Parts: sequence; C-alpha cells; structure tokens
Amino acid sequence: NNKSWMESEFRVYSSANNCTFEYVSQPFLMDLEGKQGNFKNLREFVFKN
Amino acid sequence: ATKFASVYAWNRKRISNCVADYSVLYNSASFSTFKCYGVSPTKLNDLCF
Amino acid sequence: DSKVGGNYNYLYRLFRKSNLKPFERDISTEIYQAGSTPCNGVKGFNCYF
Ligand SMILES: *[C@@H]1O[C@H](CO)[C@@H](O[C@@H]2O[C@H](CO)[C@@H](O)[C@H](O)[C@H]2NC(C)=O)[C@H](O)[C@H]1NC(C)=O
Ligand SMILES: *[C@@H]1O[C@H](CO)[C@@H](O)[C@H](O)[C@H]1NC(C)=O
Repeated sequence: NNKSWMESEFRVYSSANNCTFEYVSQPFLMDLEGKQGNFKNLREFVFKN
Repeated sequence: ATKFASVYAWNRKRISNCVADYSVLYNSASFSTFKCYGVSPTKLNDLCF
Repeated sequence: DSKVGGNYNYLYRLFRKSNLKPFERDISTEIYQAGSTPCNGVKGFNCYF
C-alpha cells in the first residue's frame, strides 16, 4: 500500500573473493517510482572492448 | 597506520586507479633501507604499472 | 681471475651523471648525489659511491 520504492535485495552474486577494480562516482538520487504512460526517456548505450 | 600486521599473517592491500607519487616516498629519510630488486628506484615515476 | 674469498679487485661504474661517450675512460670515485639533497664529504644517506 505504501508508495515507496527502495533497494531491498542485493541478489546478484555470492562471493567477491579476489577483486581488482572498483569504480564509484559521486552519490546521487534517481526516481524509482512506477511511472506509467508512454515511454518518454530514451537512453542509448554502446559498449565495446 | 596505527597498527601493522605481523610477518606470520602479513596483510596485503591493493593499489588501484591512483597516481603513485614515489617522490615523497623515496625522499623521506625516515626509512632505514630501500632496495628495489627489479627496476631502478628513481625511474618508478616513469614506467607505468 | 676468481678467489674463494671473492675477487673484489674488479669494479664497475654503477652510477654516472649520464650516458657515456664511445670508448670513454673514467676512473672517477666521486660520490653520486642519488638523492635530491646536495652531498658533501664522502658519505651520507642516499650518497652512493
Ligand atoms: C585471487 O585470489 C584467489 C584466492 O584468494 C586465488 O585463487 C587461489 O589460487 C590458489 C593457487 O592458484 C589455490 O590454491 C586456491 O585454492 C585458490 N583459491 C580460490 C578461493 O580460488 C586466485 O588465483 C587469485 N587470482 C590471481 C590472478 O592471482
Ligand atoms: C507501510 O509502512 C508502515 C511503516 O513502515 C507499515 O507499518 C505498514 O504496514 C506498511 N503498509 C502495509 C500495507 O503493510
């Protein structure tokens, strides 16, 4: 019933044993509310190694 | 550091995504001995690791 | 040319101000100022023969 959306489960991995690289940018906030309607924001990403 | 580990369980800490300013390290005369076995001590500022 | 106690009669120029000339000769024993500090006398910290 509560209009709240927050991170609750970090169900991604079990062990991070021998790490080498970490990248952390400055803290900020993003909207986790369940926005409805037609898709307004368009995000285009390109990855290459 | 306030307390160092001992030789039986020598602590190992990682260095990443930094600029390793060896100038202050080498110029600090508080150290007793300083011996590099692989490369010339003065040139660590040039060859990137 | 070898002795059980170590034939230390043989030496080499470990330090010099720069690269040498072709067929260059030098018997200099002047202490090299390895550290940024000026070096006087004949010995001292970071003063390498
Ligand atoms: C990163 O660390 C892990 C463990 O801390 C290394 O994996 C170990 O490798 C040794 C010998 O290769 C094995 O005897 C251990 O059983 C391994 N332990 C684990 C948990 O895997 C791993 O080799 C390290 N990575 C690198 C690149 O050195
Ligand atoms: C909403 O949050 C409050 C406080 O965290 C909690 O008491 C309540 O039960 C929550 N809503 C529902 C429907 O459980």
